[PDB]
Amino acid sequence: EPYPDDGTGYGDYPKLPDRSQQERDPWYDWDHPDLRLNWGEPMHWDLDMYIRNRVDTSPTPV
Amino acid sequence: YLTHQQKVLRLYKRALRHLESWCIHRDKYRYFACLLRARFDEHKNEKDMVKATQLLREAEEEFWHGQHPQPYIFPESPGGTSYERYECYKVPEWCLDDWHPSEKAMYPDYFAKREQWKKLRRESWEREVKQLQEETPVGGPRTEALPPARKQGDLPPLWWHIVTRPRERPM
Amino acid sequence: WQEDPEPEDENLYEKNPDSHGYDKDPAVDIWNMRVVFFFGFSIVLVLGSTFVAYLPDYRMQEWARREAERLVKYREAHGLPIMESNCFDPSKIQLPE
Amino acid sequence: MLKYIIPTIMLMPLTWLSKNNMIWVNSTAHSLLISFTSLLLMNQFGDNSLNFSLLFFSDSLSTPLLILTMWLLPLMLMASQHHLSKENLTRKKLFITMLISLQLFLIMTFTAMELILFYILFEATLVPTLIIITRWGNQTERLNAGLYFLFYTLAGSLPLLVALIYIQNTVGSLNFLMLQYWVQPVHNSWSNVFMWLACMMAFMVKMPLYGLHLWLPKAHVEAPIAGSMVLAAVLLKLGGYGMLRITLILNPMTDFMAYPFIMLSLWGMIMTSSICLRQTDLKSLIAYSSVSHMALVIVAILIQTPWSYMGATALMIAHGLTSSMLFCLANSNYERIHSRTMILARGLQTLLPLMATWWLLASLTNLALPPTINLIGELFVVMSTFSWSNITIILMGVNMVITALYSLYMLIMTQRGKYTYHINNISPSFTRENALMSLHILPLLLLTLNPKIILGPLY
Amino acid sequence: FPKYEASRLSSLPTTLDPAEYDISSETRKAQAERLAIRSRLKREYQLQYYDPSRRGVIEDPALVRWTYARSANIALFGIGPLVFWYYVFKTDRDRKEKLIQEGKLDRTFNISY
Amino acid sequence: MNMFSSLSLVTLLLLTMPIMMMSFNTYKPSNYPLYVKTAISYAFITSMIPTMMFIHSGQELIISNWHWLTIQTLKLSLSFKMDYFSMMFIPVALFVTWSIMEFSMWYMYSDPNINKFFKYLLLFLITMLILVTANNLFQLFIGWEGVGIMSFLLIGWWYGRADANTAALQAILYNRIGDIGFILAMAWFLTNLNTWDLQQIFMLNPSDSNMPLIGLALAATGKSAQFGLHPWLPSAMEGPTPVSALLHSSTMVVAGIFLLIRFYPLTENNKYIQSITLCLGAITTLFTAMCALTQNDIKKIIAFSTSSQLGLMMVTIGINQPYLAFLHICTHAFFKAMLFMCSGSIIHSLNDEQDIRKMGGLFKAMPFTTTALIVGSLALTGMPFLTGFYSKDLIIEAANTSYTNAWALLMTLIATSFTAIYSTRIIFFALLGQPRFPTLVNINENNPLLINSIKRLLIGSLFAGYIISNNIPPTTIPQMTMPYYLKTTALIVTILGFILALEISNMTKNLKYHYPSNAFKFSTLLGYFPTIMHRLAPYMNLSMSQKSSLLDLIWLEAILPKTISLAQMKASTLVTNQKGLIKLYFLSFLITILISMILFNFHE
Amino acid sequence: SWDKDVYPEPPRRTPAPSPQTSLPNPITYLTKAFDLLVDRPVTLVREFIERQHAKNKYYYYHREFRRVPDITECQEKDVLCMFEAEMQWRRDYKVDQEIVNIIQERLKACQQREGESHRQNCAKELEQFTQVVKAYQDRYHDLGAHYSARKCLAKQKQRMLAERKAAKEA
Ligand SMILES: CCCCCCCCCCCCO[C@@H]1O[C@H](CO)[C@@H](O[C@H]2O[C@H](CO)[C@@H](O)[C@H](O)[C@H]2O)[C@H](O)[C@H]1O
Repeated sequence: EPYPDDGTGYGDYPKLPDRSQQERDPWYDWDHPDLRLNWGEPMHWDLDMYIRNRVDTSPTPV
Repeated sequence: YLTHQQKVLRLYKRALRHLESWCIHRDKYRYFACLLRARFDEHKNEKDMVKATQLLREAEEEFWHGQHPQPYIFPESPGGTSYERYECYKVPEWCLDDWHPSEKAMYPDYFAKREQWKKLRRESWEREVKQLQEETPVGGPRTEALPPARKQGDLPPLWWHIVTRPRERPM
Repeated sequence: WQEDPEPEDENLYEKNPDSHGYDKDPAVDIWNMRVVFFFGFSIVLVLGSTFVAYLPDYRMQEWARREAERLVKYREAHGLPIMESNCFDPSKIQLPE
Repeated sequence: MLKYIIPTIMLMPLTWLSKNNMIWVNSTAHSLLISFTSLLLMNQFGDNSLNFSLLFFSDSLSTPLLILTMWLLPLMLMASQHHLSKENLTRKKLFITMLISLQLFLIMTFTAMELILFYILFEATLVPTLIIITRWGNQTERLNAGLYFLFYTLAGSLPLLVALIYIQNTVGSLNFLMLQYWVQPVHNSWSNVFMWLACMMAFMVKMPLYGLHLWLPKAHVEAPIAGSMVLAAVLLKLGGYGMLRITLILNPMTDFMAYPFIMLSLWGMIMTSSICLRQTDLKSLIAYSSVSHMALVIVAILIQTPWSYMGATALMIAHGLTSSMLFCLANSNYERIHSRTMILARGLQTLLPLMATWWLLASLTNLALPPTINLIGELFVVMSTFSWSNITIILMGVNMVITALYSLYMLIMTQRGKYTYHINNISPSFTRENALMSLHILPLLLLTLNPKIILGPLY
Repeated sequence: FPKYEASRLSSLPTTLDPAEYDISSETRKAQAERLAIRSRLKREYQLQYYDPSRRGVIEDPALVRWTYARSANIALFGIGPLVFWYYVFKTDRDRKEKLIQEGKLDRTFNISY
Repeated sequence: MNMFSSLSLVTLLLLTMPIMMMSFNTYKPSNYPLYVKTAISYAFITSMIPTMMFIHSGQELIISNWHWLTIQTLKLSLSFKMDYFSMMFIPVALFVTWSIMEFSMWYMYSDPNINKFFKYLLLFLITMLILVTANNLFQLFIGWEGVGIMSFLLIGWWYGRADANTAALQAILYNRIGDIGFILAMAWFLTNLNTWDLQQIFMLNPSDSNMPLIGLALAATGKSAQFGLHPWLPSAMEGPTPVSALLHSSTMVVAGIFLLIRFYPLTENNKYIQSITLCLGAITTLFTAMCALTQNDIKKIIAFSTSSQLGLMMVTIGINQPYLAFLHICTHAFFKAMLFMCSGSIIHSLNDEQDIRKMGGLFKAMPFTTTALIVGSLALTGMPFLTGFYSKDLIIEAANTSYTNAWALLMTLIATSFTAIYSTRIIFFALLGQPRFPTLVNINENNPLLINSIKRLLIGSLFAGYIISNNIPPTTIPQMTMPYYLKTTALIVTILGFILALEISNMTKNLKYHYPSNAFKFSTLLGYFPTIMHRLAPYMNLSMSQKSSLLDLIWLEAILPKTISLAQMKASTLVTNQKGLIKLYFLSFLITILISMILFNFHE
Repeated sequence: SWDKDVYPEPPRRTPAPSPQTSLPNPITYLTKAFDLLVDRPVTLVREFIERQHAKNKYYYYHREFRRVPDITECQEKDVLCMFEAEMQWRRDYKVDQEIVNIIQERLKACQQREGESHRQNCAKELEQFTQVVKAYQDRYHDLGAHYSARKCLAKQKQRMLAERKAAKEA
């Protein structure tokens, strides 16, 4: 699913779920364990914001 | 991806660990861990999978309400205090290739045995590729599982980076 | 089409484990290391730092302090103001109107 | 200045008449001797500038820029010789010739008394710089980067040519010593508004001013390493140096004409610093960092106070060494992994320990750790803009927070964490690379022991 | 048990997701097709990652596509903020200049600027 | 003068020598950590001679030994201030650092980079002594930023761990936010007083000191982790335990308070700033003590204890008692550093386990760590005549009997009660009861480096307050007349906190399972400040740039490279797209000549 | 060493030791050790160096600048006279910066020397500092980075015009 057409300039880049890399399964054998990414999978547009050092969207007890 | 049985067992383990974080004291934990086990055994034989799913769904909402906000985490588990602590000391094996010959001269026996492993890797590679090629359906693999070696004198395909991975306490 | 393949990248350490990274020729590689280190560090940075440290009173900063002391000593001895609001003598100025 | 112009010219026959394999040894060695002799320009007096002749003069502003210019040539030669190893000999010599001719134009640009002579040499720097980018750049986009670089500059410089010629007709001279004594106030009129803009916009594009900066990230992403070093270390400072000189004859009109450019720079520095937090290309991140730093220089030059002119001079020198160092650090990774993406190769401290120390030291100067000359310059600018208006401390303060964030983020992402598993050609650092890094940082940190020599004429 | 309210920065737990338990057979088919793609890419990566003779970087088109898309296309960005700060600073400096002219701003020891 | 000044400088020079030797390769790597530890111990000895001279006759001096730079009428010299605060603090910092370094030789024995670790500890100390002895603001700023950067490197020691890097950058972020205030004060003092030297600042003694002092209060808020800029200090538990001991006792965190003590000659004339620091400290001391009540990580409990104790120091500043605030800094350094060293002993003996819920039954298995833990807890809670009593007890009486904010006073007393509760909580869960740690028992505290390091701090935690109290000269009129209920308030509410803490802790044994209250979740998750602010604020900033107004669309669309290029391209096709016919070109000549005469009168 | 009039100090008043204890003063014995082990060997080394300096005695001088006509006496655009007048004004500007630095150093030394009594005892230094700062501010403040003798003069004549008008209205 692309981003809605406009003037931003996404193009046909996929719109992926707005979720932090901290939410990915930590026990799975990722090709990039620190990023929790696999080689070849599409990277979220804002991945550099969703690395484990930055913005967390994990569920909270409250 | 997860079956109903897998989801139930994961909740049971998860609830016990959070129950353990509330109780702290072993005798208190043992007592309440038995009551919790009893509740799971109260519906072990539910055959109606629609009712069974609702019981699982309601148990998950019950868990979310009663989870410990700061549960115990094993030190080296994800989110633990020692998680990833020793990654800075883990060095890949290919770095030894770039050692100066004077550094290599200090461990003559280690680097002799290292050449025997590199030779083993070189002479195994063509079989590993050809075994995977002839065991993979036309449309590529459907799962990430890898096969064992079939013949004697063969090594399981794609073994090098598992066998030679850094030690968990490498320094 | 009729295009050469892209060459593989060369590791200078393979042929010369003692390489300094300057040249693939070991003799040139060593000479190029020496000129950089001698003219860069031994000369410019060491002698240049020494040269800068002993510059003769860069922009007469020291003279101005000696001169200020001389003026302060003289003006206090004679009961003059230490410094005046007017930089230029008003007797040499002619205001309009 | 002939004692520097002639030996600089002699580097050309030296390179062309050298043995085939001694082009890098010979040109590097002798350009270091020239750099050594450049310290004789430190004969600076407290009242008079050093006025050699009718054509050339040095004062405390041009002297540090001249020494930075002449020190950068040998560094650019060490930086370039590896990625040019497969080039044929004649084309290597032409590359070195472009660098030598660029130094010749630069040392003449910074010492010219007459402003049209400054203009011509200031413009002459375009030709070799463009040739270096478009001929020896790596990727397809280098042709567009050359066009943006050329036409951004000319869109500003041509109006400057008209204004300077106009000024000489009216005043009778463009000699800078004469202009110091014959200068007359600029009175309010629409004619003088456009004279002010024609006198400034060329230098603003060079700095670059925020809003006129988009050419700079393109040029850096496309240029070879030596192109980046000269672009960042010295070429941006032509705009600063030009503005520092030409503001003499634009008073008092600068009092209100500066406001739109102070707002662009004050706001621009926050936006470019925040942009650095989201950049994916390491060379593009450093290019945006330069825009943020040069925004302070523009503000300092425009508010025209002794403290800000001292801060502007110190920042120009400090930024030159720091940004050139960062490009060299980024290039050394590129020469291993052949990609500028910052996230591609991580955890490099585990594989290259000493090179990680150069990264740390370069980052500390970029975020202006006291008592580096990077902080001295930034602190002086912050002090002076506070008097200009107390509110600016908030914008300055926020920028210093964001600057630390992206400086360390660049360090953390590339040097820390877990190394990328599949990258296995990270060979140990060469002596050439370590020497290149230390020839940036050591002079930079030694200047902390004696800052006055980089504080300019207002010291 | 009050219901979970998801937010942009606090997402819904999977165990509380109603879609997590109501698996059909065309949802199973989609999950099987996602794993096929992941496995196909895993194999492609591993056949290069484990190759003894490879020395370099396994180029990832996904990473190239991400950086390429992110570097394309060259109120906080227009004239709005510039105007706002102009009136903030112009107003402040007008007030200050008026006080200095009337001799009502204290600059007793101010001789650095 | 010659002995005093000479020995003040050898102390500082002595500390830089191990750094010189390392950076010039002329030392024995076999035991660099021992070499660094020996240098600290000798520096402590030489520093005690100037301190003795000051205690004797109150001898103070300033050394302006090197003229660094002159900016017109601002002369900047390397200037050292050997005064009351420098003379008393340096021996305390060196004595405590001496124990922490000897402890680190055991704790970090298995670290491959132990040599670098000890170098970072030594640099981390040097930057603090630059801060403490600075006589002008520029030099003070060098030390101010030096401890911050050293904190970044030591908090992120295990740099392969993302959480360590995140915590390291968090400390820089919060401290640079406070640094906005430091630069503001520097800008104000230059513009209004023409100086960065403390002597001229105090001599001119400005009355309109709101702006510079708010700037200093902002700098202290970040460096001392007061409310609003507090989360980074608990997060700093990412670093190795020796880092926490030094970070929390003798270096970084007390720098914020020390900055305000340096400037008491200004703050004592400003009631407005007194009120602000009073309320800021009161909310800090209560809020962080509330957070410690439910923490399970032993290091985070002691980390919140430091924040609570820092808030009390900020309350002391707020009631115009700078010298009492300084005394607490000196006493707190002893038992706080020893509590961290006790916790490191337990963590090491339990294979890097930091959760108190997996401790228990250690009262006898670790008798010496137990003794030190009990002494440190009693000193922290103000047990009479232990080191903590000689500062806290006077501070509570000073606050009780002052003209003061009533709410801030009440919040400070409740925080004192809460101190007894989380101090009890550590002892109850760590030491008492049955063991809850794994089955393979590797408990061993019998290393001489561990015993001797803790032992010295234990002796300090008993007597240092008494010895320091009776040697410092009085600089105030201590208040000693008050009703019995204001004299004993600290002891009572502390006792009540212990009794209540027992009730709560013992109820954890009853076979009753409780749901969590909302107050319990608030305490456990630290008021949700990190959860809300560390997601929202990064999200806003990070999406700020990587991101409609018609007014801008006019100017952008007008002068884009794409718009200018298209125009010329379009004009070029108009000019060049011609038929090539003689007839049309000459017909255009005819039109040209006509309009030349008819429209423009070129024929005239 | 330095001119005591330019950098004045009061006469030191130390109190004689008046012990009221039987314990030995550790400072007194440390002073003897410092004198024997530290000061004495240091003094011998200096005395040796002082002997060598006496063998080779040579001088340097303080440059004296002749006064030249100032900018008020320069015809408009006569660059040769403006140059000498402008270089002189710059030299005096650097001297006045150092005069203010001398007065600031007196104020700072007084504050440290007088201890807790500094507010009362440093009044004269404070008053002199206030005056020289006022005079310095009148001369040079607000001239801008491109300051010159011409701009300094324009500022003075503006001040003189306001002073003449104020007296006129008085
Ligand atoms: C302030 C003064 C500035 C003076 C600038 C100097 C003038 C430069 C004139 C360049 C004009 C022609 O430049 C030309 O622009 C068009 C852009 O449409 C480019 O054309 C390109 O883009 C267009 C669409 O954008 C495509 O349809 C076309 O296929 C493609 O080639 C040309 O490749 C380029 O050569």
